[PDB]
Amino acid sequence: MWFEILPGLAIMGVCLVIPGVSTAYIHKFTNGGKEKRVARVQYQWYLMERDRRISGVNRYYVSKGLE
Amino acid sequence: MFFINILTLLVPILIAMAFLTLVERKILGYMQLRKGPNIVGPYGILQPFADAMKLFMKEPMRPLTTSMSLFIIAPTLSLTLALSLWVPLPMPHPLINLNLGILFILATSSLSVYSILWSGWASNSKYSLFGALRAVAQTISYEVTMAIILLSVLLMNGSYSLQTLITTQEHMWLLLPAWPMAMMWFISTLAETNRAPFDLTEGESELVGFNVEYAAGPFALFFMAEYTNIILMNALTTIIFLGPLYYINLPELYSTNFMMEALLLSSTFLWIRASYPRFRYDQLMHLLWKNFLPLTLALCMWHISLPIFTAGVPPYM
Amino acid sequence: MNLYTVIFINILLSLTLILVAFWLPQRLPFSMKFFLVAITFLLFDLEIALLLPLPWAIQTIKTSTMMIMAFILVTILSLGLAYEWTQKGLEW
Amino acid sequence: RMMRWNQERRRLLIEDLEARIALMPLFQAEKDRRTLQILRENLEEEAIIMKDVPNWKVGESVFHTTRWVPPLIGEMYGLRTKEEMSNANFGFTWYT
Amino acid sequence: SAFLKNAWAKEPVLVVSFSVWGLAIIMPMISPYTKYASMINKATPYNYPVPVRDDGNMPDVPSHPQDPLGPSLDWLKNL
Amino acid sequence: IVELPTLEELKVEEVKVSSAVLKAAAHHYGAQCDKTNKEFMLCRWEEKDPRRCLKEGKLVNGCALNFFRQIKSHCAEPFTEYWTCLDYSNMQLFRHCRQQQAKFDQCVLDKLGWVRPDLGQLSKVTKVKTDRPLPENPYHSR
Repeated sequence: MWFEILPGLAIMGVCLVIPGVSTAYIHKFTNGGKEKRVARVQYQWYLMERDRRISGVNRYYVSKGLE
Repeated sequence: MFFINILTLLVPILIAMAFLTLVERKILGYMQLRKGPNIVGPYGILQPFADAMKLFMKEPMRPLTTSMSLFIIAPTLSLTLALSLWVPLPMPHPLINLNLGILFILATSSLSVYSILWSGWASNSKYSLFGALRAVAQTISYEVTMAIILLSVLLMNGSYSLQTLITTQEHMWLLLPAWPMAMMWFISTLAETNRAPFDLTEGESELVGFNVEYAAGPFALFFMAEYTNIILMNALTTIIFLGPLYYINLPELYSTNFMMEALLLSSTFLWIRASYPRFRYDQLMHLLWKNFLPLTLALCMWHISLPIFTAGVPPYM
Repeated sequence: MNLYTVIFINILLSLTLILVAFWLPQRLPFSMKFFLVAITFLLFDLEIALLLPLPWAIQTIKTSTMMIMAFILVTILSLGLAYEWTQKGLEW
Repeated sequence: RMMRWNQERRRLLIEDLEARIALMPLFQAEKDRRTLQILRENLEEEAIIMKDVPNWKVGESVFHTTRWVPPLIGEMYGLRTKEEMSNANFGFTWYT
Repeated sequence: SAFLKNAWAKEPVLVVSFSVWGLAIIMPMISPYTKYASMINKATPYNYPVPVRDDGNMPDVPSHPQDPLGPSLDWLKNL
Repeated sequence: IVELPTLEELKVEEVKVSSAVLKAAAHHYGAQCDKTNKEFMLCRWEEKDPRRCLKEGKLVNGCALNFFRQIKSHCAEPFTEYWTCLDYSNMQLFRHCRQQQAKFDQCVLDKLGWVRPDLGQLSKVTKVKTDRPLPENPYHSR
């Protein structure tokens, strides 16, 4: 019966969600719980870099009004 | 961590490649009143790993008349480009997001036509050269409409970055609009992966050309490449035209639906293969240059006009 | 760099396979049609290029000129196709 | 729907471009302030190394005009941290 | 006309193909929104708007962004 | 020589807050502090030499600093919630956070009275008159 084709599809599927969940949590871990900034245009890289200089060395650390 | 991510994208995809083969050998089976492979392993799950090991062990044969590089470069290039094109894909977050992402996918696909050309010249037997020349032609032709169909899309997306479409398709799939091209993207995706309705690249009844002189490890690498592509192109359909629901709070329902739509459209080309006879070489090009290219070029203009007079010019960025 | 890292793993994975694959085991076909296609292909491929900047050009303040230009390009090439059809070309 | 969605998006495109428009003046004051510092800091080191140099003023515009001239990224960091240099040159392309 | 008919039923792609070619060559000419594209895109502010000195001889320029003077995009709003 | 200004001459306080924070309040900073901002900018453009317009620049940071101190005094909690949600997004897009935005914007219209500038009305060119003489011979043309 067709249901036997499912085992194979399942294994494919599980192996196609891993990548999307993986890439989207190894980003939120490396960037400090905040989505990796996407610097499409320089302004953004500038702002990002500015952030680095503002604190520690990493941009993800984010200083606030209390600074 | 980046490597971890590199591994998370390539290893799973490769495993998915393997099981697609199994799934192709069971869905085609049940459609043809047969169980398909279930005896090796449980329900045939170990079947893809089994022939992989048989293929690598069997002696790779270097024909007396064969280049030894345009022969080994060709499968390496085929696997390298196909696995590479999974690098910049929104799921929803891309591993390496590139501002000109779709141009990367179009360019990387284009390079695979060489592998066919190089393998055909390398074999130095008539069946291989005739097959390669027709093949390169098919692939290249189905690139000209393939590219124009994307340019129509982009102009309604605003950018070349595949990441933008997740924000373009937050209210409706790009199938509703632009369905006429989806179909034409789907048929072109069927040609570029040399799948059935368009499998003349390597017709079996016709020239049993691409892998004629390729056995064991070289056979496998292209082989792997084709199937990974089979997925990738289907996945590009599932981002560009069928936009999976995106919620910024939970990113995986995007990937969960990406999983569901990709599998169904991957299932569709499996279903297409069993259902249709293969087109003639000229019948194939007759479709693209006569039936599709005039439709695509005109609908291309409609997609430069729809934005302007409907005051809908898309926001860059 | 991030891309370079990914790509070299990509080549490495493929070279690894072929290497194991080779290590674990231990004249005149010509039709102008084919050449003609290749040519047409680039004439179309070049046009694809002149059409690729259209996403950035959409945002151009002119707009009228943009479309007037783009429509002329698509129409003149399509006529090229038209004559290709009319002539034996595209009739293999 | 596409017409309405992109019109909404375009309004948003306007709402955030203006947000930087407002933030730019501060950045301009900051950039310049920091830029000059890099030039000057390089002057200190410049003098330190050019003093021994025979009859070589510490620094002189290769261009005789007295107009203010932006320094090349190469001038600003060439003698600074090589890593800093690299970041400026190929940093954005490699992004993050 | 008659061929047109058969053409609609035989070789029914070109017909559609041309039809679109034209409809895209017409809608822009006749539409209540075509004008907006050159405006909506014109308005989008990408490059900083540099302020002019106040000779004090200009009543048109708004002295402050929020002033009741100057350009407005309420046309963009409620579009 | 180069007459590059000295460090002590260019050592002034700055906001030094995460890009997001500036962004979150940007719309109101473009509002409460453009009088001086513009001036610095007009100085900057017409007198191509930044070195010449440095002073105006110190005024810029300062005006903003208090802008922040006032925010710190009132509706600070709101602002804190708005920036944190705004920062999480990768492009720090404004529309993901509108509920948090409404609070702070509403509050500053109760406590500080300041107003969020309507779509536009910040892009429009401004007229600011400055004592600094319209630099003649900018470009130091010969």
